[PDB]
Amino acid sequence: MKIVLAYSGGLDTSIILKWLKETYRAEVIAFTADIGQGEEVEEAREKALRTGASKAIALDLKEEFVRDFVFPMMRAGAVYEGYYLLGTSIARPLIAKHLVRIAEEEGAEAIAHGATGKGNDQVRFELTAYALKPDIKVIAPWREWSFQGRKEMIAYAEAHGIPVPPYSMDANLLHISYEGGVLEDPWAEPPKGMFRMTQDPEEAPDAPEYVEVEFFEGDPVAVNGERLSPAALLQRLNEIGGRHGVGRVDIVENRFVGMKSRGVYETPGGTILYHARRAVESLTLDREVLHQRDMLSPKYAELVYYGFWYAPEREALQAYFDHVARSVTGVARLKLYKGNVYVVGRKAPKSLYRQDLVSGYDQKDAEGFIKIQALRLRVRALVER
Amino acid sequence: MKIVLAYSGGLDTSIILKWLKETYRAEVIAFTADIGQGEEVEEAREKALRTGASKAIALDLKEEFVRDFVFPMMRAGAVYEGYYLLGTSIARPLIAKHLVRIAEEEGAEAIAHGATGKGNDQVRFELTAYALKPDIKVIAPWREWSFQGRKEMIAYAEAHGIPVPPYSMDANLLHISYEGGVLEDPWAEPPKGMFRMTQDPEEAPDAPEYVEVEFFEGDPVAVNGERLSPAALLQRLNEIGGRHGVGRVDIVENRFVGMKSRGVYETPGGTILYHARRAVESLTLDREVLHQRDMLSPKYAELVYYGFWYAPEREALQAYFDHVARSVTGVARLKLYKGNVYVVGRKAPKSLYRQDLVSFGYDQKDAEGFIKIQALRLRVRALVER
Amino acid sequence: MKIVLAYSGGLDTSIILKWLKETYRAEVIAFTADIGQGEEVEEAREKALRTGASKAIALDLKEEFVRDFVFPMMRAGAVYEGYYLLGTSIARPLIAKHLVRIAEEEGAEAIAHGATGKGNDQVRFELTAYALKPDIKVIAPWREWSFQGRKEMIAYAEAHGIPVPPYSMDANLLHISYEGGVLEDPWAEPPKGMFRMTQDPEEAPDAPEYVEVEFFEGDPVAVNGERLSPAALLQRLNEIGGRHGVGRVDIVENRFVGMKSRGVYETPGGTILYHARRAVESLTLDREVLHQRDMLSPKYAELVYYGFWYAPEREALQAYFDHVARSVTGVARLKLYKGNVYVVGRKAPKSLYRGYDQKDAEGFIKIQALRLRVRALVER
Amino acid sequence: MKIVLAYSGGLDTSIILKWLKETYRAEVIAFTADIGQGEEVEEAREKALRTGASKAIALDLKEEFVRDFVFPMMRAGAVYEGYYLLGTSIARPLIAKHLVRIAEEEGAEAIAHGATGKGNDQVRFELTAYALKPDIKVIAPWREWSFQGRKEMIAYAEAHGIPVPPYSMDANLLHISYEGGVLEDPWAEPPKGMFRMTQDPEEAPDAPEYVEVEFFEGDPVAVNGERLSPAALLQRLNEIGGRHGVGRVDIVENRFVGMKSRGVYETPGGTILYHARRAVESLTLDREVLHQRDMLSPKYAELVYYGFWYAPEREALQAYFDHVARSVTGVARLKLYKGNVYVVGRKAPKSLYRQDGYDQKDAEGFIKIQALRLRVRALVER
Repeated sequence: MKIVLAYSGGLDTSIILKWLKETYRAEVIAFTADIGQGEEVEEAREKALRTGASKAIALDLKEEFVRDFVFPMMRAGAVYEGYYLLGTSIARPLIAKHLVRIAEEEGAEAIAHGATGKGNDQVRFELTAYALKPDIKVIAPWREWSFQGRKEMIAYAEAHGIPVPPYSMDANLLHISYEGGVLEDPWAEPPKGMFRMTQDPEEAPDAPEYVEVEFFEGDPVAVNGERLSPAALLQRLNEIGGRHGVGRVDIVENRFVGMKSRGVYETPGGTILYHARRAVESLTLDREVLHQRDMLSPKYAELVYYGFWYAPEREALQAYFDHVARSVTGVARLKLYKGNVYVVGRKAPKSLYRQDLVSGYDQKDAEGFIKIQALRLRVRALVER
Repeated sequence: MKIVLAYSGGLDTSIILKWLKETYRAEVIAFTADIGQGEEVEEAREKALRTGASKAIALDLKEEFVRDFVFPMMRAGAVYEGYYLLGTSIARPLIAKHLVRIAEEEGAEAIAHGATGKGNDQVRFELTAYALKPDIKVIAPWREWSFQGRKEMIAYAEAHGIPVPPYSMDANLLHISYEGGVLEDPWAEPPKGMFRMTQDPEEAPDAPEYVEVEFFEGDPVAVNGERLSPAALLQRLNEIGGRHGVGRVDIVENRFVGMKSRGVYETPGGTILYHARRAVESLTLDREVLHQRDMLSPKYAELVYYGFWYAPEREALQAYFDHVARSVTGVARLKLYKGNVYVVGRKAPKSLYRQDLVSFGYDQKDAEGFIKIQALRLRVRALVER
Repeated sequence: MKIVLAYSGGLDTSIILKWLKETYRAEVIAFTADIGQGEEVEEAREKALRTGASKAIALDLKEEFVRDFVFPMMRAGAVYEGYYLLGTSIARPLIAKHLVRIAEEEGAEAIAHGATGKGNDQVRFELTAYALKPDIKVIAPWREWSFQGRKEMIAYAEAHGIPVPPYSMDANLLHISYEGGVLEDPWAEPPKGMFRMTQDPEEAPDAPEYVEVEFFEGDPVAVNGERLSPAALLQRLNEIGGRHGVGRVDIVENRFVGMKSRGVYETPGGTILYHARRAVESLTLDREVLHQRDMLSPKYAELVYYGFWYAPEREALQAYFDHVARSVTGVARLKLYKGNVYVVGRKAPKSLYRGYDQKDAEGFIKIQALRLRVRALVER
Repeated sequence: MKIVLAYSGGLDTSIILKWLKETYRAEVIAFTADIGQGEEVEEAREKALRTGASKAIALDLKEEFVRDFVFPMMRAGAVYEGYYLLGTSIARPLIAKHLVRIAEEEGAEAIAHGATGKGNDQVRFELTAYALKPDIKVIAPWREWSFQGRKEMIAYAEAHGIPVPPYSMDANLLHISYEGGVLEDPWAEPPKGMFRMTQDPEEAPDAPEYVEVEFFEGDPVAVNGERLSPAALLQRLNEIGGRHGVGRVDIVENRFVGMKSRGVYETPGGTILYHARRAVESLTLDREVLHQRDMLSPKYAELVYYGFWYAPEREALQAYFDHVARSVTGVARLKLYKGNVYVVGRKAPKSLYRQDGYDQKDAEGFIKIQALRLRVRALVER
């Protein structure tokens, strides 16, 4: 039996690697992916080989992540419950896709992940695993084992000789999320110095910095004139935005599994891309199209949050969002200043804006429009007798 | 005949007042409402008599504005095209309402407004008027007169003796709108020194400031522990959020009548109220209710933006939103800092949040069955594709 | 330990009653409700006592069903996947509601139902059970016992003294449902003679029959001029509609739990009410209100179908639907003929049926066409 | 000056042809199109020349009408206010499209139509015209002329040598609508023998007829095993369903311009296609996809109804509907009997149906999770 584990190199997935061997007595192929966590994956790959893995793969997936996941999602204008930019949600699908491809190639019947039983990640990993390979077996150590608390786990580690050391966190090119620990009290403010991706607004530059993002077809292709690849472009905007402390969100979200959770997120580049995109859409999209797209954004957002990336519903909606996003061509000019992003200007080759209509229709026309529109309201008032 | 005019004391409405006399030879009843423009509505009232009005009425409508218009709209989480909080939109209905009411009391055949022929305000003024009094006659001078240019208008104003003088403005307790002039070029940043309700970020305090807002039933009822009337509460939050430069929006919006239009708005209090409400909703509203409400907000928003406030569709959605808002009870804690509004805390007497369910009534193995059932249709799909 | 059980008197719920006593060494309180199944609920009640029930309750819930579940759902104009009028779905919340109530009165810690492990009813039963009483324990024998098959269940029944007698069914005042057996092949037409609540359209009367339905506030209050209580009114329209073979549906539906299921439904009375309601709305509802309402109905139908009746989302939408329904006041006139229902007339006290001139229309057109022209010009 | 006129050969469009020449001092290019009205279009074309057109054009647009308008719309499951299958609405964009095409080729600066100045049809003609040629000049005689009565119009027609002749109708391959006259009383049942496209159910065959419709990719491609082109297939189903009196609707609909109007429609072929399509989707479409689609259908329906066919919104939705419809491959079996259509069977190569992935225990976990938020709500309400 072979098991492909999403190995991160940390304490838990390390414990998990030992646990899969003793419990299933199978070969555990460890898989670590670089998606922008700011970590040397080869260090995790080597530690994997030492922790017992029979094989350990480490792939650079920054470009695929941004190109095939972050961007398609951004074109939809996806935002979960008002502020969540789905940093962790779009990542999981990519990883599960690789676990299944690897198992397929290694002749492994199962894949494993270290997501707990109380979160969305288990569902995200699994829903995409079963969607891509229906007969794949999935092992979720957190839902199967007996450890009743941290203490027991440290001991099991030492017992197996495994390296050992507030809140937990997830990071990638799109963001860093912080949850648990002192964060569980929704009336409690995130502790000083918790953030890592963005600088503290209070320590941000005293002079605003302007940035321009060009969109060609629904996707950002250049920053301040320099053409950048998807992963390269997101990286650049993280640097520029992070320096100004942009993209901080503090929310109590609704998990798919039934309960509420207090989360804190920092998405510098993503927050700039969010506003830059809408700025360009303000000139390139027709009113009615925009109004319809916006009413569907929320649904697409929960589809991603819940883990339905490789679900026919999302791919259906994606056909709609992509059709609309195709017209988003132009440039956005934003002003970054102490934790904030301000749209200050935008332009587009095929802008629908013309200061002459506000500088083919005249006064009288507006009158008839009003009459026709008011008819049903007048008949109503009259009938209300 | 009698004509009730929405008179503001400004140059254009003064010109209109004279025009209504000269053209219709009508007795003109001027109406000025203080909805928080920061003007001395009484001065406007006296000016109207000075300009020819046969009667001048000045009312303080701050409270009615925030309690019967602003609040109901906020409950719905209304946001036009992602950023506009509808400061100008919700005010129009209120004014048309009183114009129509004053016209009936005064036995006046018609009412008149000063909205141009290229905007949405005319639609907003008239849809409300026709909805409340189907038999009402409406006169829109901007659409009826022959003037062409500010040159001609000023001449005509100079002629009749009406006192004479970069962008156009509109203000009330909720916000201040800026558009036209140097603002017409979408690629041009707004000019330094334009904002009047909000301090500029670069000049905001160096220390962050915390503020708390209590919601009892969908409506904000207090700030930092002090109970305040709707109008006084918005006022208080404009001051607090204003000194920090909170609530500035710069967008190109889609009009109902014209094409696109570049607008700049400052809504200090409203912006604080928008994030506070959602913070209290994050504890008091059910997941599926919240997701559904958010999918209807955009529609409610365009209804308000287009002028359909006293229209059956908006009253129907209002029933849905009022039903959901009744649960929003609690307190939000925000950190204001240099143009930004950060939610740092929230609490509610009937909070649906349970740390016990997240920390390390919930059985981990239940999730596996949940997952397998959810995954079924997806596995069948793959299998059929083979 | 006590357990309240949804008892129908059938073979399975009878076997279940025995199973519960033995498996949980519990005192079983049987509950049978008359919601229009066309059975003598008192015989099920007596049979439960014979089978071992420590108590048996039988209630006539036909009025509560129609007025508190069927009617509110109809105000929403709810239709699941284009055709299903939700007969089974709106009934379960009511049963589970009473199971929990009776359990509270009897000091029982658990309730039980006979829904299978792969169906949707188990969800409907339990979703409302947990929503009304979060501390309740639910026992679903189909998911907990070992029975390897029919033959085995039958032998179990015989051994216990339960009397042992081609498709599953479910009936109530709203409809009768059929599935399984020959019906499991979506390419096979339902067998001749399967239908019970409605006459075969090929055997329907040679002359069409007219019917009038009055609505006062979203709810039908009379038929052909005679005021009738909610249950009485549904009964009457089932008679009139049934005799003509009206209300037959044959669909392949998407289940909440399983995959796809093939079902046949007959809802004579509710089908008439469906078209009668929309006929009245056509004169009383505002165009924009109607369009928004119809865009929300599907979501509501889905909530009902899944079993989210006592869920906050359905209740939120209900406030909207009810608000709209308040204006539905008037009379719909229909013509029934061999399986079909035809709206033939409608009138209302506050009808919006029968301002501007031709020049007004041109301006309307110009303003509406503006963004289109700009787009065309911009495509240069 | 040249004016392309949507000419039908009737009294009013003939009168309009004369009115246009004199009022605008221009020549008129008459355009008549056959979209299934059952009239000989070539005769209207010759009458146009006789009436004064400098050029009369007559085209057979049946296939384009069904292939590019009817079909695209049906894939969206479009139904206006519960029953209207939009027979009049999807036909206008097609006609206006050709008026603007002929205008560009003939060097005409303007086009004209005979829609009334108080109805919805005018909006349909003009919205697509302006959307396709923003600079086109549109002349609507009914909104512009000074005729004050029917009588005066007859005298004008007689004066100009134009031959002169309880409800008004409109027909094409999809349906035939009826309105006005005795039909204006919403409480009055339509007059006997009014229907033309469908036999009265009382006179329909005593024997039910089974029909099988094959869908390949969201569009019907065969009836009872016989492959048929789009127009040929709609014609076939009109004959079959019509013989049984299928597809009659009687509704008071909400207008885009004006209030409400009582209309009666007969759409035999389209009604069969409607159920046949859903029958195949019941086996080919994913649950969540189907639910989403149905929630967008109403919106699409009003776009088509109001006349926003060549509008970006409609085309954006069409991208969604076409994506979904592509999976609709299979065959639907329907039973037709005295005015009704009954789905009695459906099959598909990629059916997602297996009379047959989880066990009982799975079902319980599912319930638990789904019920959590509800239980929490109850505990909180204490």
